[PDB]
Amino acid sequence: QVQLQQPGAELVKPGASVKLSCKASGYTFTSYWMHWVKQRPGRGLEWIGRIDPNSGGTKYNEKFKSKATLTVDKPSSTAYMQLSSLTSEDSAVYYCARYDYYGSSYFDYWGQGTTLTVSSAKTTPPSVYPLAPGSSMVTLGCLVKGYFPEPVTVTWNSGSLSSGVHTFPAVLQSDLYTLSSSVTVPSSPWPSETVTCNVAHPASSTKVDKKIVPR
Amino acid sequence: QAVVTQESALTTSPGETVTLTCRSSTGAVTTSNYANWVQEKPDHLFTGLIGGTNNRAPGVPARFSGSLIGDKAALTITGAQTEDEAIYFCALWYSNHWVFGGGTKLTVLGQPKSSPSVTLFPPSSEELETNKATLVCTITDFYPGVVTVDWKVDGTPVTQGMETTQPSKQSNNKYMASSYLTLTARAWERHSSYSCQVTHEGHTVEKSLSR
Repeated sequence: QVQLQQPGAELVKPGASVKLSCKASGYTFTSYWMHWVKQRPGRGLEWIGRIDPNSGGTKYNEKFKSKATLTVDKPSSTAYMQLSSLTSEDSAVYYCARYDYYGSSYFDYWGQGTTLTVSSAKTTPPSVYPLAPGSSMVTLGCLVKGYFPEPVTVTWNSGSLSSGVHTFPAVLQSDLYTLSSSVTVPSSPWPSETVTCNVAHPASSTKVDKKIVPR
Repeated sequence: QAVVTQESALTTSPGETVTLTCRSSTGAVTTSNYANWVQEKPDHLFTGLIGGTNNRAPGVPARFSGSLIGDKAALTITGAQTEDEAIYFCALWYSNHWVFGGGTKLTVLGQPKSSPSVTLFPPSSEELETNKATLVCTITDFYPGVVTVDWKVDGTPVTQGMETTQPSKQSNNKYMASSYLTLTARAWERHSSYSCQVTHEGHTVEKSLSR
């Protein structure tokens, strides 16, 4: 029952710092080294550095030498990593991993990574725009652009339409997210029968309905 | 100051034997590089498989073994299973730091290959009223889950302006992804032919719009 616990997400403003935690349980903190890794989704993993929990001794990736600081709190069995002078670009998943240093040399157990999002934006409601084609089954879609924070819920015909619905992952585009959703309806329903997409955005308490009409 | 290289994607069938490799840009990989193999399943789920070249982490099936083949570290899956479909990353030690490879996306055919369904939408008009234009290219139901999306404005490969999400697993176990090409109301009105080209398990699909 080896476990490395990391908080799931963290929101910070640019120029500040964050102290990410990694609580270890089910093993003797001490017999293992703790490593930190950066995962930019769409790029590999980049090793940040390690810490020995016994002496507190660290080794860094020269690249991070000035962006990260590793620390340990032996008593509470937790590794920490501070990231300073944050900017949009530090957004990514940061994992903590254990390394069997005195034994077989593997990074056996990993924490679930903390998603760090660095952004200057404030709750910002989406701008839903309708995606009708240009030219049997037809695909319609909705663009939910420049909203913040995450998430938004997209529904077609208020739920009636649940088959052939694809809702894509959002992308952080200038401190703001963008996401789109599509539904494939037979060619007979549309445009005969109205297709309407519904976007709900909690943080900002918005609900927008947008009908997909040809154009 | 060393670059670990791995195959980009590999496709196999349940029951086969498949080998992934890990190459170092500085020289042959040796036992002092302590090759590690890590697996990433969906949901940011990491587990260690092998360490110190050939030590299998405890509770990792025996179908997994590591070794050095030639001048590189290798991971062999003997009797690949459907469950092994994931991203495998290798890590190499270099006297003072670790360098991770780019990872290999491995697909263990659990259903027949399926071509993507691509659709390109034009910037809507309410959006052209913002002095902005975004062409959305949606790609769904493809398997294996790996694609290449290339945009071409007026015959010319756009190279800036595009963003492509990472393949996400749908319910049926096929994947999806969308790519965005953001222009300005103006860039929009300038050029005349837009096209979203999707490359999947060797066939290409081009969906073009005409303004």
